[PDB]
Amino acid sequence: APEDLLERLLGEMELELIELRRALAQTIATFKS
Amino acid sequence: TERQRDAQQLIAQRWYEKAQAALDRGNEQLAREALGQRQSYQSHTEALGKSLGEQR
Amino acid sequence: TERQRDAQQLIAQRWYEKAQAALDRGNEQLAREALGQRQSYQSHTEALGKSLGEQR
Amino acid sequence: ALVEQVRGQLQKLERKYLELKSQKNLYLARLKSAIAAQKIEEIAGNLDNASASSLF
Amino acid sequence: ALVEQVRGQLQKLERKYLELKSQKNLYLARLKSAIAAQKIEEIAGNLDNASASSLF
Amino acid sequence: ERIETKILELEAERELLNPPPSPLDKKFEQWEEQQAVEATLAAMKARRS
Repeated sequence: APEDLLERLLGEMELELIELRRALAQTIATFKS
Repeated sequence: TERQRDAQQLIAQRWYEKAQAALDRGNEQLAREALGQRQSYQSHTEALGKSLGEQR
Repeated sequence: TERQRDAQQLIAQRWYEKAQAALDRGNEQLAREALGQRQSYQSHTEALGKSLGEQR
Repeated sequence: ALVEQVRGQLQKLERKYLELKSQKNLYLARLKSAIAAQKIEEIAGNLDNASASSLF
Repeated sequence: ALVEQVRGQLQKLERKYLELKSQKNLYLARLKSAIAAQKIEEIAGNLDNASASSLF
Repeated sequence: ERIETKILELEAERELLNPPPSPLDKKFEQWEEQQAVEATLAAMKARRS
């Protein structure tokens, strides 16, 4: 069912896209430190 | 929403009275802080005024 | 999709007001950054405008 | 001499330890960004005539 | 000498204890503010086209 | 020391979430404020001088 994959794939894109946001937090923190 | 607009307008109106008397005697220096303070209220008035038209 | 077009148009319109006042008094230098900024929004408008016709 | 000589090693070594730790997080952060933020593009730009995820 | 030497340690140490305690509450207060007052923004500015809580 | 790292993280963990005004729109916001506070002010300066 390819149509369901669209939900699955775009879910993964959001699962790790936010994690990138978390990673950015560490980098900016070191700049302040 | 309408009740808030006039209230904020009155606060500016009250400061407008002091602003009206701020320059009285030529005390322009004091009016600078009063007028500079009022704009913090005028922006809210316009924001609510525009939003009021949308709800109509 | 239509809701996004006007919103981006309004942002350009808002910058258009500042752009309209950007050159007011002859401050052409400042308008350069404002106008240069708006084009980043106009391109989206045309892209959505063209796409809107396709969906019709 | 021994107590003076040995202390110098501890002081110099102690400074270096924290110096390495600072770079440890920095390289780790870059690795996380370039590995996590990278993976999305292999999900979006999949093998296709226009790299449109290959499903469209 | 011992009674004089030992007393100096107690006097100096006693002063330091309360000094640390003062900073303890201060850092705790900042932690509470930056952790409690912080959490609201993740409730208001949720992931959305305009960060309007994502529900509007 | 470790506590300060946590505070630094949180204060910076969300500044991106609510980005501050850019130096341009801040310059405009300030210039518009400067203008407003010196142009509406100028309007009030000449309106009821």
